[PDB]
Amino acid sequence: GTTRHVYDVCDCLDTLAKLPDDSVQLIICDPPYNIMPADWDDHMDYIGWAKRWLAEAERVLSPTGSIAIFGGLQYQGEAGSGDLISIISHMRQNSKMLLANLIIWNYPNGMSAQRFFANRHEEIAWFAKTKKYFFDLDAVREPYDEETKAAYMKDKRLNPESVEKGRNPTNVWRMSRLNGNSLERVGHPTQKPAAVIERLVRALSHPGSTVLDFFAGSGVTARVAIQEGRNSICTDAAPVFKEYYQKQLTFLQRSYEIVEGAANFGAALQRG
Ligand SMILES: [Cl-]
Ligand SMILES: [Cl-]
Repeated sequence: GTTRHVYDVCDCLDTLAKLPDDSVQLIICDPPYNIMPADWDDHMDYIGWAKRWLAEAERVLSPTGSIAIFGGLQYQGEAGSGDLISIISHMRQNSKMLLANLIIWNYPNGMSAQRFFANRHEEIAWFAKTKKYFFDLDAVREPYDEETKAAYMKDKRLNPESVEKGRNPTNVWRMSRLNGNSLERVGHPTQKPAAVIERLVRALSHPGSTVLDFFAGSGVTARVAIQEGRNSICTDAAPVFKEYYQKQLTFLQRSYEIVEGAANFGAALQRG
């Protein structure tokens, strides 16, 4: 089949307001963790600002849909800022969504530290709209080296089926952060590695379904959606997004259609 991808520079709420209820299958959410100076006109803290798109994110997700929210757990208390805990706490008090998993993204390198343990992790809260959420475990199982599985097939106590399928990747993923010399680089400083996004897309969304990202940043979600046979809608408030997004396409240089303009969101919503 052929997938559709719509993109545009927009404010998250403005994007969400144009999407119908239960219209998207998966949402990739890597939000800012501090509000803007202007936001201080209508809010007194981070969650006050974030609860708006959080509620909307839930509305646009279908019954089988899910949202993956990246965030840290070491927020220090500055006004107007917060972290993944601030979001989870809020969700526990005001949302009916289920916390399916708290995934730990454990990366190999980082800065050193003398007065504490060097930070080597970031979290991913996977919230499912309902208990009927979609989940393709097989699509993300990790294979066993030709020998290790040969030994498991000898062990009659183990289920042959499970052996060939592969292992559950667990809720701790050891994946390398995107390095400065990596070809994936589009210029976005906090660009997430395609590997993490891929795993989320393959396990939490089905082929041909729609993936949404209103904090698209580098547009990695669109690149991964295209590669995995999913439709997508990516918007970012920064005008530089267009440039990144195009750069993101030059890498792709198995048929898809790219469509610019919020007025065309519908193209990526059609189930096909
Ligand atoms: Cl790393
Ligand atoms: Cl990104």
